[PDB]
Amino acid sequence: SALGKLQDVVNQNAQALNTLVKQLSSNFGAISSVLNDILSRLDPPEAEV
Amino acid sequence: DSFVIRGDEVRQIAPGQTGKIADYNYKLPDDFTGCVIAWNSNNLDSKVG
Repeated sequence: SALGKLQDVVNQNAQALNTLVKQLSSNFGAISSVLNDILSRLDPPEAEV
Repeated sequence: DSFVIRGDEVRQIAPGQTGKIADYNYKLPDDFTGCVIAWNSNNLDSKVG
């Protein structure tokens, strides 16, 4: 634990990037988190929503 | 734009609709602005034969 100050910064940056990646898997109330599934399953009037 | 359609096909004269009338006869855009006015003309456009 001698170099914990640099490792904390590295871990915070990597964990923030990982959280920003994992936010793509959330649908945020939509039917799916994948744009291709929405564009292939629905017409553009509801796929727009 | 004036025409004559079937009674239960007035549902299809709207943006984003599907059917024989919307897809093959009269397509409205998704960004349509205007008014769709319809009325029964059975006493004018129907004959006994």
